[PDB]
Amino acid sequence: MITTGKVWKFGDDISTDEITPGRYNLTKDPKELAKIAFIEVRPDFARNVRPGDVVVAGKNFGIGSSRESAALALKALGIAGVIAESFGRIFYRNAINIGIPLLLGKTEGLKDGDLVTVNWETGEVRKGDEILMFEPLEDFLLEIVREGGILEYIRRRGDLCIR
Amino acid sequence: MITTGKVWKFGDDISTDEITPGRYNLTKDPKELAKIAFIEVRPDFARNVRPGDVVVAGKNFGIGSSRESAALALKALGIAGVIAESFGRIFYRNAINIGIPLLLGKTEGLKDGDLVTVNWETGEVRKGDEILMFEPLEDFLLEIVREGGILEYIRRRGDLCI
Repeated sequence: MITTGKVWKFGDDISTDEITPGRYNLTKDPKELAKIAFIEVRPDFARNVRPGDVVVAGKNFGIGSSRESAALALKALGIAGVIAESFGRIFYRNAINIGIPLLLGKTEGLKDGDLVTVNWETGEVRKGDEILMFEPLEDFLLEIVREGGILEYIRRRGDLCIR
Repeated sequence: MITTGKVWKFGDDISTDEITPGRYNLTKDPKELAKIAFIEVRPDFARNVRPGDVVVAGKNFGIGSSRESAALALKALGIAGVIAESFGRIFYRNAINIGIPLLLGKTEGLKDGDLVTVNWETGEVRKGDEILMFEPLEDFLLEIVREGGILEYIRRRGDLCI
């Protein structure tokens, strides 16, 4: 999976509460959630993000409460995936479950507004004439993302239909 | 004249009618045209294009109707320019007059979604660390484009005497 998009850059310790602050008390509605992703920390994000854009962050991206609405909001917006130095355990989980690709590594070389082409399988990020390498998700996880999330994964496989 | 953006690739014989359907020119608002650019052939283009992006096509880009709306729509969207193997004669003229730079050359090497930095004056297109060369508009034409089209060009360079 290779995508081309704009970098939306964030600092360290972005909490899931900052991803979906006000709307979010659970209204799973992907459409609605898309309207308030990063609504306070980055008011410009929600209305200007386009499919293929990438959320890039520093350390501990997605720490905090276990609200899956954060991952849902990003998915609803067509974000290509998330690149960070490290992720909050719960968010990482929710991103995979929802079907959002993730890359791990130093993000100091990526700035807000940068245009990049990301290969989510190899972790290769092309910026201008340079290439930044990140650790991609292992194959088992890419497979879950490829199917569109863990639920879709087991639905297609048939595990969901127990009887 | 250097821009960086994403390639939106199209094939051969793209008509101006495909760029802006004939049911949309009645407007003195280029922004309105921008909203319907390639609306029927590639619906996500108008909403997803960002200034600096480039339209790349095969041969005969811009044939068909002589209406300027096609070029107007692209410029309104902030499209950096058009790179094609060949252009419809009228579109070429309209592109210049409206104020959009053009590059001529083989485009098989550029794919939809490719990120490119384009030097519209030299024809140098940088894709990653790869360099593709195209034939640019000559300086006189680039000056008209650079100034914003033939009308703005004329306004700034006197000659306002018949």
